Amino acid sequence: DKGKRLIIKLETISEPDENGNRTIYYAMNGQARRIYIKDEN
Amino acid sequence: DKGKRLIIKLETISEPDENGNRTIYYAMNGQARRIYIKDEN
Amino acid sequence: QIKKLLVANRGEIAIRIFRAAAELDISTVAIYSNEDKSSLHRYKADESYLVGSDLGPAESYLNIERIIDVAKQANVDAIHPGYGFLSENEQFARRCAEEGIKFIGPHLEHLDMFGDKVKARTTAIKADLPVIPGTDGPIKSYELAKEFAEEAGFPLMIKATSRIVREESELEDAFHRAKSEAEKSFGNSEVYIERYIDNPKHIEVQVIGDEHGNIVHLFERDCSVQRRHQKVVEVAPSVGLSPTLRQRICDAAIQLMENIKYVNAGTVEFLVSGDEFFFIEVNPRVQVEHTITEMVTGIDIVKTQILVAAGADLFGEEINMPQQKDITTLGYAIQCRITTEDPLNDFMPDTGTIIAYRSSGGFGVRLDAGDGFQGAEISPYYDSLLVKLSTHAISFKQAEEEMVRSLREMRIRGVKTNIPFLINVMKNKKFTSGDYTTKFIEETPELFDIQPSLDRGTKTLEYIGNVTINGFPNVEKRPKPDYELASIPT
Amino acid sequence: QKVVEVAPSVGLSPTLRQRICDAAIQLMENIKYVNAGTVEFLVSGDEFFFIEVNPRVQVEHTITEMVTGIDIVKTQILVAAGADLFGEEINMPQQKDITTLGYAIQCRITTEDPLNDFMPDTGTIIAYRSSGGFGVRLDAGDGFQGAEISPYYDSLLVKLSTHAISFKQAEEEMVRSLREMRIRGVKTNIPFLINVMKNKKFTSGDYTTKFIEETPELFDIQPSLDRGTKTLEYIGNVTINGFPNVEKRPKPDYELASIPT
Ligand SMILES: Nc1ncnc2c1ncn2[C@@H]1O[C@H](COP(=O)(O)OP(=O)(O)O)[C@@H](O)[C@H]1O
Repeated sequence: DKGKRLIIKLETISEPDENGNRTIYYAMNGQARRIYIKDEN
Repeated sequence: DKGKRLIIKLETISEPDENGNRTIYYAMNGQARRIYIKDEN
Repeated sequence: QIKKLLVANRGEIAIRIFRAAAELDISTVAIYSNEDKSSLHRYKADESYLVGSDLGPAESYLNIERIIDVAKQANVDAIHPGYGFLSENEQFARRCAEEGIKFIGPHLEHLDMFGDKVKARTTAIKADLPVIPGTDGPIKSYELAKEFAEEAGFPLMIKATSRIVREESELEDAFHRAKSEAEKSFGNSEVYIERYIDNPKHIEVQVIGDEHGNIVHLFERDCSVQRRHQKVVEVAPSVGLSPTLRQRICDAAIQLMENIKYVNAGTVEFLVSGDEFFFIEVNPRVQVEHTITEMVTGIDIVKTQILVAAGADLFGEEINMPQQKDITTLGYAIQCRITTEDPLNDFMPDTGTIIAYRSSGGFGVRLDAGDGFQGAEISPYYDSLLVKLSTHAISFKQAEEEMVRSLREMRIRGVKTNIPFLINVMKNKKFTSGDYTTKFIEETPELFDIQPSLDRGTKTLEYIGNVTINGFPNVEKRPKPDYELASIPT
Repeated sequence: QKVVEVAPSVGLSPTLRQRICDAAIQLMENIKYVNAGTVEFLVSGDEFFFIEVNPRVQVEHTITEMVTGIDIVKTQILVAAGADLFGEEINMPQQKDITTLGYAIQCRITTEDPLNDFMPDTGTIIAYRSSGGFGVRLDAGDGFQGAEISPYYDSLLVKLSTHAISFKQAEEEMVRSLREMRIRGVKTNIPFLINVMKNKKFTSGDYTTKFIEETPELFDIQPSLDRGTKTLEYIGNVTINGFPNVEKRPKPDYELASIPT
């Protein structure tokens, strides 16, 4: 919005796990953050 | 010591940055904790 | 006489004690179950020791002998039980003293006095305090439903010495449940019925005694906002209590305790309807919500407990209590526990890793750390309590506000929390007024008008994420090519 | 420059206070001051000498809020909205009913490396943990996890303030807090502040501005002892640059050992 913005940094994507769910390491507005995403090999 | 003792858990490592340093994501005694290391390859 | 101290507990109250003890230059020792291997309170003492490689975490903090064993191994001068494990248990206090350890607490006779709801009924009456009329002793021998019947007054109840019961023989046949309940969770298994006092305010008084015969009270906490069994929000002092009513309760508090020579901190619990008050129970120990009282008085309750256990006198250069008339509240303070009880889903404790974590601070705000920090894993084994949050201001409005805004500024990701629920409460016209009773939650269905809040951020992180890992349709899947800048005239 | 601020002064006579206040109310009365303001003074025994006015809020306001329970900044705002000091929004008590319960101390956790002569250190904060519990107040500044500290600004990570009926208790707590905070990635002044906080001359109460310059052993420091910090340096060196005379391979999967005691 006006004067509201997101600053996002992608730090790493891990290696997939037992059932193909990678872990994204972000920083977003002075905040460590973790998202889980389904890989399709 | 007697009743002291470290607890370390390694989360990931990041692929090197432009100075060739990698980011280790640690947890030691219930604080997230990150450390830098120049790779030698 | 106390050079080093062990805390027979876990979580926030361990972390609070370690800090008191720290400030007294006293060295600190922590114990932990197998399931608390990575739990914050372990790291907050100087020393810490596993209890038994082989003892179920359920029962690892109630094993009298092993705790004391771990204690002797380390020249502990005192154990602080904290609350709600071995905190009210004479056997433990007895076994402490015998092994030459100072149980930070009242006297064995103050524990036995109060451990029983019947023992503590008599005590209250024999010190001339009002009581809730009830089965003169407990009962056993069955058909124990049919009797106390039609002789007291309409509203009734079955409580269970340490359900409503409106009669119409809803007594014998809501006497099916009892075999698996007051056998397993309660102490000595017994049961006795009570006049149900409707629409009551729940007010408790903080008391402290040295070992020299000096007692004071630190005024009243208002513990009325609760959801079923348990306390949700506490406010001190009670915003909605008349000046005299507050006196009489405070006088009774101190009549009971002066009368059986109480020692250390304990709490007298009352039930308040209109202008009558009644004695519920005593709590021979610190309570979770003592924070509230520290904030409006200035007295450090835990630091004081330790110091009384070391034989300091209330009015001495080291505990330094004001004469009673100088103990005062200044403003109002409020508490609530950030837990992982999910509101949307029948308030389950939730279970996981906390990925992101952020508190509050500034004016009026005090955080007592618990299970919760950035790294942490929360487990299903102990009662979830991430953070105790308390706020404080000259006015109760300013206090509460100060609370919503630090509930709102908070950020805990990876588990669900009660924050949405707590916010609704703090917000409510009923609470804001101060006049509320214990049916506040019954009578407010808006309180569970939780709705999963949108957040532009997380959603966005979840797109970017998808596209980065698994690309976008028609678009030659390839690392994000490097493009030319070209500046946008305007 | 101001390092540590106590309120109210544990060294003033009942009467000095009264005059040092009486004076401030008459200067500001005279010129009809509005919103908030600090009249600084200088005391020497029984006589005192006006030095300064600060027509604004001060860093060390928190100290005064703790001991009186007034929200200076909020009033500041309410006052600008045009609002009776004694009316509804501000509920400020009349002069005769304002008091100071207990004592309260402040200090600014900065990045002034007191070993490189107090040059403000810069860079990325790789661990940040503060504290809390009984009368501790943290006002955040620049310090968070992953925060990025630059040359360009007066460095201040956290404002830390503590309070208590007794000035020793308020001291005992501040020091506890300092020893608890763990701030990594950057140097801080924590070791120096600890040393001030723990000094006989400080905790006493009678101290003058000459306090610091007259106290050599405040700068007595040994660069922090790390069992836990150095070791991580190792565990994540070997993991990447190997170990000279061992198969570069991953940590092999080893039999569980049983260790009779
Ligand atoms: N006879 C009664 N009449 C009305 N309310 C009661 C009565 N007994 C208990 N309560 C309410 O229910 C709550 C639970 O009872 P209590 O015995 O205090 O449980 P706990 O030991 O877990 O505190 C109390 O806090 C009180 O507010």
